[PDB]
Amino acid sequence: PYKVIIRPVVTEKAISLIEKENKLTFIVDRRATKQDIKRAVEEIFNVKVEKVNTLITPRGEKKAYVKLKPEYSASEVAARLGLF
Amino acid sequence: MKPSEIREMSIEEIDAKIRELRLQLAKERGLLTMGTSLENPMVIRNLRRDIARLLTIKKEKLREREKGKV
Amino acid sequence: AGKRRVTENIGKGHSMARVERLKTPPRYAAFVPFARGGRRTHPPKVEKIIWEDINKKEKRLALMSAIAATANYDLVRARGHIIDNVPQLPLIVVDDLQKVQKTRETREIFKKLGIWDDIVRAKEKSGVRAGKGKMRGRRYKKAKGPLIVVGKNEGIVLGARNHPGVDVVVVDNLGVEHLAPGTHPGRLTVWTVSAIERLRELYG
Amino acid sequence: MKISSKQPRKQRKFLYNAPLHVRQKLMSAPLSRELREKYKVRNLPVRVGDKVRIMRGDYKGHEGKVVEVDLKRYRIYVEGATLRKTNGTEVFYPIHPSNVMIIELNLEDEKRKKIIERRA
Amino acid sequence: ARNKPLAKKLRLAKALKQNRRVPVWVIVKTNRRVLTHPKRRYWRRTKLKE
RNA sequence: CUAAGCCGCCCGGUGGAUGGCUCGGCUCGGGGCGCCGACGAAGGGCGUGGCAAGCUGCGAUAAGCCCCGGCGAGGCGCAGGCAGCCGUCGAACCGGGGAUUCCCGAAUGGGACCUCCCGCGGCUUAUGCCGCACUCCGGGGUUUAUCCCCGGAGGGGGAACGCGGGGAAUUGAAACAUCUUAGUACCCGCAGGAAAAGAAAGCAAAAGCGAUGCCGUGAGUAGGGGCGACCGAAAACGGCAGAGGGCAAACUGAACCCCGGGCCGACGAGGUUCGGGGGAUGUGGGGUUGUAGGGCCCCCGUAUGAGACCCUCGCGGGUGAAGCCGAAGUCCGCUGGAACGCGGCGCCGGAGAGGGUGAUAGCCCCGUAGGCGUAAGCCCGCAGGGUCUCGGGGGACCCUGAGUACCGUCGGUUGGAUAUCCGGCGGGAAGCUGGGAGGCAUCGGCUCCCAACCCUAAAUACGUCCCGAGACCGAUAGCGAACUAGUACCGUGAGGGAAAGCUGAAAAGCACCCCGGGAGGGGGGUGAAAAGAGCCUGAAACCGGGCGGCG
RNA sequence: GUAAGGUCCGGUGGAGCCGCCGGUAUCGCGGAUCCUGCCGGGAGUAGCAGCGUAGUCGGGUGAGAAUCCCGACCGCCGGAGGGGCCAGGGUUCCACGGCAAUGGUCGUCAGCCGUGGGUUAGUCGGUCCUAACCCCGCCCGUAACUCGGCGCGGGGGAAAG
Repeated sequence: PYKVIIRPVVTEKAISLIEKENKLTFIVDRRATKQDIKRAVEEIFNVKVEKVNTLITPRGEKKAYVKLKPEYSASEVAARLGLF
Repeated sequence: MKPSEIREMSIEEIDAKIRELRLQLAKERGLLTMGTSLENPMVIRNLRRDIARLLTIKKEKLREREKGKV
Repeated sequence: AGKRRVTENIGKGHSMARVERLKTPPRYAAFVPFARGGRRTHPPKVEKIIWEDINKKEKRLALMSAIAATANYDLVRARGHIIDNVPQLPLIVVDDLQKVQKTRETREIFKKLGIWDDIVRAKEKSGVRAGKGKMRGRRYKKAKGPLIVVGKNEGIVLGARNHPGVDVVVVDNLGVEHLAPGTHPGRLTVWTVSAIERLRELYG
Repeated sequence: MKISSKQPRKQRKFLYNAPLHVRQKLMSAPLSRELREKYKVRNLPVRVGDKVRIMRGDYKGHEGKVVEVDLKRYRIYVEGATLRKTNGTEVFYPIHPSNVMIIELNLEDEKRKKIIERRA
Repeated sequence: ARNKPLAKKLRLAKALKQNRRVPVWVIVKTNRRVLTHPKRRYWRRTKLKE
């Protein structure tokens, strides 16, 4: 659903974040706000989001760290997405 | 997908299919960035053009329904 | 051309030539007849007068002379045409020639008359020329052959159009170039009875 | 189709920049005498299945099936007209369709049959 | 430099992405005809237009 | 058997001339097409490809999406690769119509030191949509605030051409001030595919012509000019093209116009009716002219008839996108890597224009000579339904453009010379028993006209663009750009602005062996020829070796 | 051939070219401190000092080490050559793999080349306020404007207040 999410980030730093801090790393569309990213994640993956941080990379794309609540596992979502 | 089969389905099914195609397109872009065994490099293109077809036919159905109702 | 460049002269003092040069690196020379990329000193101009005029009476006299020469023996042979099989000069043909509109029929008629040899000679002489004309569409430099003159056209131009180097001209629109190609008089010509009568009426 | 200009520059410009649907008609080859008598058509565009005999080139007289067709280059590949690579592999020589004759037509296409009907 | 407007940052990002070599497969496809493009840049020597 | 050095020949290196080639330029009689924008233009920013940097194209549906038609087996741009996918349920491609169309930009709800931000109201459950700039026009409300609501305009762009204003100097006069340069460069404003002009208070006098515009000519003439340098027309005549109409007033007096709705008609034309807004400070009817014209009045007759125009519920025809047909050898021998070549034997020709194809080809392919088809649109016609127009004589009554014509003075402009035109200042009529022009002023005669209100096609000017052509150029030439060119680069800025084409018929682009850290070298293969990618030819300068001469 | 030149013989080249007659032209090169491109002697020469003269010994890496890495010793700045952080720069940041070119010598090294990655805010700053000052609307002037301007209404204006 929605156009907020462009692609998951499959970098080693992202994978470490998934393993440790229950965080999923996404590359999303620039005009999206933090509420938009939170709502998109919650609706698409049926998970509860605890926090959202955003930045704009030197390439001009928006990257979002979405920290999920302890009740849901980010590893499960990564496996569902094929992140491994 | 073909325009005929897209026209066969209803607007709600078109929206659902659009959502599924968007999610799959995101998944495949992530997989492309991750791995190197690109068995089907054209999946992204096919999904994107199918999305375009679905949206176009949805707009056509909306316009024709409005014209018929009016 | 060569006048779109902004230049500033270095002037005296520098160990160079007082030549206009560009204001940006590498500061080349520009806008000079002797500077690379500059204008040409005295180039061609579209306002030049190329049309030449000749008096109507003088043109008529020249056409008369050309028609008189077309019936000569020494000049026609000296031009290059082969006239071995021609019955006589001038070669006058009956009005029937004006109603033929098939190239094969005209070929057979010309074979019988004795000019097919000249047509073949023209075809052989036509060939690829030398120079830049090939770029501009002048690859072939075609030769001339017999000239068909008729008093009235009802198919003869279509019939004899395709033979290499032959022109079919109605007597009314007959010009000096038709009879003296390249300024060389003595072109092999075949006339018609009606064309000859019209020549008699006009006196030329 | 009309190319009316008698200027080589425009002729070659049209040849090189022609669209694909026009290049389609630029890949026609003459038919054999028997096929010409049977179909009353002098030439046709060449498909892949058509049998072909070569006239000009180092492979003149060779017969085979049309392997490849390239509209962009106006070329075709015919079975048996091959070259030996240094390593020892077989490649296909590109042959202009004008140097080919169709000794057998693969006419499973109703549109091709329509073309034959129209031209006959 | 430390504080940058978003539009200027995006323009710098576009220039950075622009600056890269010609793909080797593109060179092969063109048969060694296309090797370089005018938009190559060295940060210390060739400065951005902005 | 002389070391360095010099000249000459050969080979090699360096370089890129010459030669040949050309999908690019330049020029041009004729032909076609000529505006885009608040229903958000042009220019630009940023994004968009599986591998993707430049160019090109597209816009979060992002080298694309959908529908009708043409073509008929390949396709996925410049751009020759890997992988894969799309297509016979007709792709690619082409012509027509649609959908999407980020941000800035006239940019417009308010702001820009960054093409990004902050706002206010209805609808919506909410998602998410619809409204809100300034200067005005036609209406409504009230709060009378130009405050609110409905409808509608202007804004910016366009290579050259057009219309209206402001307006220099170098330069020439062999100096320089009147003058010239010049109503030019340039500036401000305003339109279109053309613009402007255009129908006589005109032109001419043995006669007369009869709107405007353009060309030839009048003509370096009349005429202006420190009468110096120089500047400089019109009429007539011959041509292109042809076309003429409406107001103000006399008279009548709401018989009228626009917006929305209804009804009869065909869905159109037309007719009729209701509400609202205008209108007696005049909507509509009539009327547009010179020894006169028109209103009104009077008299005779006419209209019965004859036009002209509007619409297409309907029909026929022409033209009109992609596009389709279109004759004749791949017949023997020779050279050749390969026949388009040479010799022999043939054929078509309304087609011997031009191009490609492994050489130079009428008959191998495209095409030409000549013909055909086409949705929408446009044009013509048939038929039906409507609207509208049309005669002469007399008058003594009424009307016919005001700070206007014109006079004096000052500035500009002009060939306009006491006799061009425009403008300022101060004066300023007649007005039909009237008025104006006829090259100093006034008087009389004669001739020609009726200003001070408005519109007007075709003949013309231009070429961003499109067909066609060439005694133009052939990569230091031709446009600056034959190519990822107004690109890279230089300057804070205004702005300035390059260099750079060619393997071969086919990559057949060197498999394998020895040496080397590598780059690469030597064998060996491909090719007719390395033409070996640092690739058609390979000059000169310059450098190294051998050879011959001197030393 | 008095000549401007022409023509023949022997090589390379692989595709066009010429005699004669009559016309046309950007029609003939040593200079213009001429223009564009290439290449010479100067020359294997100057420079690689002066303002802070800095390296050495063992070991490692690597085909190759004065120049790269570790230990020790000797040194230099030490009111900056140390620490923190603007404007400007714009990926120069980090790891790994490299040395065709760049680095005043060399190079296994790098601010170089190739491949992947890196910037997380209610509290820090912009965002808010206003200062010098600027803009827009009305208004007046100007032949006119994108020009000049007083007075009213509105808006902006500080990354060190």
